[PDB]
Amino acid sequence: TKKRRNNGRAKKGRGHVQPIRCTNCARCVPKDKAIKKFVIRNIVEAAAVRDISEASVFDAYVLPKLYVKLHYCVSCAIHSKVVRNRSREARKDRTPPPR
Amino acid sequence: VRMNVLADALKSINNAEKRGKRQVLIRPCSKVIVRFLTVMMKHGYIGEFEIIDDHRAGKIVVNLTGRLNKCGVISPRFDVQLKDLEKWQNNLLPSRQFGFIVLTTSAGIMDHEEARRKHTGGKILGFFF
Amino acid sequence: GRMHAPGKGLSQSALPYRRSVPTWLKLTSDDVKEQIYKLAKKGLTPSQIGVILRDSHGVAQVRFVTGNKILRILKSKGLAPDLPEDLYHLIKKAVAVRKHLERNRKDKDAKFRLILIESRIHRLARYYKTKRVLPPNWKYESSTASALVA
Amino acid sequence: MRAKWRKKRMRRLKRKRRKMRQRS
Amino acid sequence: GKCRGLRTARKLRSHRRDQKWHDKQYKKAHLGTALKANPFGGASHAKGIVLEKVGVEAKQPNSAIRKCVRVQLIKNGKKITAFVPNDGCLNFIEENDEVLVAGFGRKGHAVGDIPGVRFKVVKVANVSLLALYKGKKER
RNA sequence: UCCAAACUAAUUU
RNA sequence: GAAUCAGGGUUCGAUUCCGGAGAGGGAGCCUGAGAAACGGCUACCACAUCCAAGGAAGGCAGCAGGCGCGCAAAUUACCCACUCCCGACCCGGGGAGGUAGUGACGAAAAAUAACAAUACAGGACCUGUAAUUGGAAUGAGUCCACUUUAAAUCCUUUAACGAGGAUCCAUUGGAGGGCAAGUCUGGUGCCAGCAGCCGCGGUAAUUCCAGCUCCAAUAGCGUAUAUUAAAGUUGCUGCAGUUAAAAAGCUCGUAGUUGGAUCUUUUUACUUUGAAAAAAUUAGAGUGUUCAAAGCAGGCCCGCCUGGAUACCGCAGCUAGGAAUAAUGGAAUAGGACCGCGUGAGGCCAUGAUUAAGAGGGACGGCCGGGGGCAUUCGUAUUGCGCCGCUAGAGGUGAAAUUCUUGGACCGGCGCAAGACGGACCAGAGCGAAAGCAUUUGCCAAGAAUGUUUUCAUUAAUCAAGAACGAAAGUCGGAGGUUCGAAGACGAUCAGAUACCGUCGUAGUUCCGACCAUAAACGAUGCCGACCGGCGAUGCGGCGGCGUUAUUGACCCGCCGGGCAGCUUCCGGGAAACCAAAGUCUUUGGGUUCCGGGGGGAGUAUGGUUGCAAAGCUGAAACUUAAAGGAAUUGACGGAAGGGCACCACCAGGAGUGGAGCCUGCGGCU
Ligand SMILES: [Mg+2]
Ligand SMILES: [Mg+2]
Ligand SMILES: [Mg+2]
Ligand SMILES: [Mg+2]
Ligand SMILES: [Mg+2]
Ligand SMILES: [Mg+2]
Ligand SMILES: [Mg+2]
Ligand SMILES: [Mg+2]
Ligand SMILES: [Mg+2]
Ligand SMILES: [Mg+2]
Ligand SMILES: [Mg+2]
Ligand SMILES: [Mg+2]
Ligand SMILES: [Mg+2]
Ligand SMILES: [Mg+2]
Ligand SMILES: [Mg+2]
Ligand SMILES: [Mg+2]
Ligand SMILES: [Mg+2]
Ligand SMILES: [Mg+2]
Ligand SMILES: [Mg+2]
Ligand SMILES: [Mg+2]
Ligand SMILES: [Mg+2]
Ligand SMILES: [Mg+2]
Ligand SMILES: [Mg+2]
Ligand SMILES: [Mg+2]
Ligand SMILES: [Mg+2]
Ligand SMILES: [Mg+2]
Ligand SMILES: [Zn+2]
Repeated sequence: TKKRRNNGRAKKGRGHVQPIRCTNCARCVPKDKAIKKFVIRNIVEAAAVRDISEASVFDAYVLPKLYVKLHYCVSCAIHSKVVRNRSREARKDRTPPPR
Repeated sequence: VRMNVLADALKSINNAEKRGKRQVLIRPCSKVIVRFLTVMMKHGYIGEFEIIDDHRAGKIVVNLTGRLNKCGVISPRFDVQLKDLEKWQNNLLPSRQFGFIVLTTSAGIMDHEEARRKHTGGKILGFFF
Repeated sequence: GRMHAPGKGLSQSALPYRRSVPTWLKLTSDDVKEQIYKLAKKGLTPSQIGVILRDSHGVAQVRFVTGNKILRILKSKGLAPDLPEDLYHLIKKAVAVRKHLERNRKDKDAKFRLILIESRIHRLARYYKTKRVLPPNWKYESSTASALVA
Repeated sequence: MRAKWRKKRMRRLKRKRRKMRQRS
Repeated sequence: GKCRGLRTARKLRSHRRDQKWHDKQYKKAHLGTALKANPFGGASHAKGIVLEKVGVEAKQPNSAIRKCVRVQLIKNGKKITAFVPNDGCLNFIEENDEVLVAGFGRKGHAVGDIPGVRFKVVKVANVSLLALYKGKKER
């Protein structure tokens, strides 16, 4: 039987979307199917921010960011616990988890 | 495309009946529909209907009393002799007590009880009950 | 819907109810017919004659002023084209695609649209042959059609 | 048996029958 | 759906005549291949000659030995297997003995727990096997 | 993200 | 015509009536009004009969009969008396026909007990039960006679006999469930056996073999096979096709099928009626064959009266009414009706062209789009290479090793080269018939939607045959080869590992030109059309509206139309999951195309066809099997995820046991 109303992907008005590669194992995934995760993790690891900033040659130096857009196949995103399985009524819910 | 105007008229009257609406638009008005509605109106299932003339095939607004169960059409318009008419009666009508099969005979568009009186057959248009 | 497209678009004209000529149009039926005689001398098809009269003269419909359609007025005087205008424009379109297809012959989309356009030509010439507009021996050859248009 | 490979075995068998009848 | 128009009788009659072939009871009663394949040849009974007494093992979960005979027909020379129905009616039959066989219930299909057997013996040497069983007649 | 295969013919609820 | 049958149907019709055909196979003929005759000739083939071997004669698919074939079918009987036929005929002849025999093909009728008293049981004076008793009634059978009939026989009639265990004896199938009827008794012990189907039987068998009881239908009843209903499991009425079997990859397209509105409120189709239609059969009228199946008879006191009906008989053809529906036809180069008048000159017709589809084609307008083709430009990256710098490791994995490195690997810097690829932006957004489509710019042709008081005037919808397109892989030519990488070679892992993981690496991946025609080519959902709830968005076009902002755009608030979607709903539907379509379906009919019929065998075999090949298309059967399957529910389990817990679990430990001798328990041996 059919499990989701879209077929686990966001392809509605087109026939073929181009594929990307999973950043964890390089599986070919269509672009709309893949679990996208944009991370703006700081490059400093704030346990270390009070050591880099005291050792700087500046005083007001805002530390840069790191902009990585990760992609995942369904196999890797479950195994990395990016996503989880949900109940049957709780699948019908598209609001992202809060911050 | 639209091959049959009477079918789209009776399907729209039937859908508005079970929705409980009072009035309904019937798009293109032919004279066969007007002669079909009068037979429904003389036996009293529908109210007065207003015909709108717009210099092409017009529109008909029909008042619904709330009495109609099912107005259906029969496609194609099979020729029906008086010998075979009672076999159409127990395939279309829910009872021998009410309901009508509408024929188009040479003396005009008739219900089936009138065609027995006039002793003539014709092609079948539809039915209502 | 459309004949060779999956378009269901509605979008057409809508003539008003009263077909009486408006009072502000001070222009007789002869003065419109003479006007149509000159615009057709300039080589204009009957579709784009009614556009000029509508946009510049207030004549919303020729057949309400004069009682006759524009193509009936031209056929009565000999200013009618030999081919009908809508068949002329399907043939003129089928030349530009087939000239395009000489040079761009990997263009499989134009090869597809040329089949659709020419299928309309043969459905349309079937109609004008049974209405006795075109002669019954009239065929559409692709190799000789370029001289008939433009 | 994955029916994809049950087709593949049925190709290779039909492959083999064609050249048995070719040589006769 | 289906065509309903007033002149579509040929389309309806021919489509029906083609789609009749897709069920089993019409197909076997009109090809003639299955009529070619049963050894009765469209008959209800046949006389044959017992060649051999054969033991047929029952399909599981049943665990008995079904007593049958290997019979060659007189009509066409086809060799079949017929069941011998009752407690100990194999002892009434000998070899080279002329029997009468009939069908076994399911109109050509195999019946019960006997694999590949679709016939039973009726008369044994012009005497019905039900009479030898009940002691009505003697050989 | 180390390897991890198999399971009376001996039957009765 | 027959069987079945609600309405439709399905199957059968060798078979007594009508018509045809043939007389072992074919062929040729004579005679005659009529024959290509066969109870007529003539051949040849096949077969077969007598024979003195020289010859001669043959045709039972006529009645009987026999052989053979087989599951399968009657007496070498009597008669022209009836029915009729033929002849020269009131007289003769008829294996036509009639009558008997054989006849459980079948159909109709109908015995095998009834009563009374007791013995008893009951019920609110009535009834039941009895191997108790009682004489009353009859046929079966035997049997004179009549009758019957050609002579008989049978039935009908009537004497004579003819019943108590009224022995003058009712069988055939069953008893777990379907499905009416036993948890009785004895035997057997997964044996013998039953059982259509599910099943039963391995030592208390409700199922076998028997006895007892009981049930069913009864002079009938099982069994096999064809077939009809059941079967709305062939679906015209009436089926399905999202996931159960199934909608073709997509579009074009000829046949075919189907086609908008419009007018009095010529050819057809249709409808009604009339004829003409073989009886039998069917329906059905009348009628006490003793009833009934039947039959066409009969009935009423010299005779009389009276029946031997009517209907039905598809379609086609014929006939007269009807003129709605549905086709079709008349006047547009007037070559037109109508009147007059000399091939002319005229009048005259209100002179003659429906509408402009919330059908369609075409023009036009400003747009819009990862649509298409050609060219062009760019971007880092990767790989290689040079040169420089410093170095001893680099790489790779779960861990490793193959591999690469003092000859300088990797890392850094600058530079070059080549070939791919177009990130982020990029969305439940767009475009395309689908496959598919993303750097910049130019060129070429296309197209939807919107706008429109333009144009044509039904030009349309769906479509066998046919046609164009059709990812990937694959094929054949050229070119190119950076990355990746089937096959291949190694390194590991492993019981094995010709796999997963690593290191290399062919074809291929790239382009140009041909092929190939399939995909989970999926929304697993044909197309065209109509109607049927809301709501918030989105994309394009149009229109309107406070105000912001820039020098017609950008925002804002709505409205309209096409589009891709979402949420929500007891519209309704559905086996449900779910769907605003999968709704408007037993209240069953908008048009039309393709296609399914338990699972397997099998998309196999063969044949045809297409292709260079690989293969595509078309496509069985034998045989086999009682399920296979879909949806949902509860458990169980998961080398699935969340929570939580336990020294019969771990951690931190302690004491140990496992080693020794002995004690004692179990296996084994004896
Ligand atoms: Mg795809
Ligand atoms: Mg089309
Ligand atoms: Mg003859
Ligand atoms: Mg013979
Ligand atoms: Mg002869
Ligand atoms: Mg004879
Ligand atoms: Mg018989
Ligand atoms: Mg009987
Ligand atoms: Mg008796
Ligand atoms: Mg039973
Ligand atoms: Mg049936
Ligand atoms: Mg039925
Ligand atoms: Mg079905
Ligand atoms: Mg399926
Ligand atoms: Mg599809
Ligand atoms: Mg019409
Ligand atoms: Mg980019
Ligand atoms: Mg085709
Ligand atoms: Mg390809
Ligand atoms: Mg090559
Ligand atoms: Mg590997
Ligand atoms: Mg390739
Ligand atoms: Mg396919
Ligand atoms: Mg459906
Ligand atoms: Mg239906
Ligand atoms: Mg099947
Ligand atoms: Zn992955």
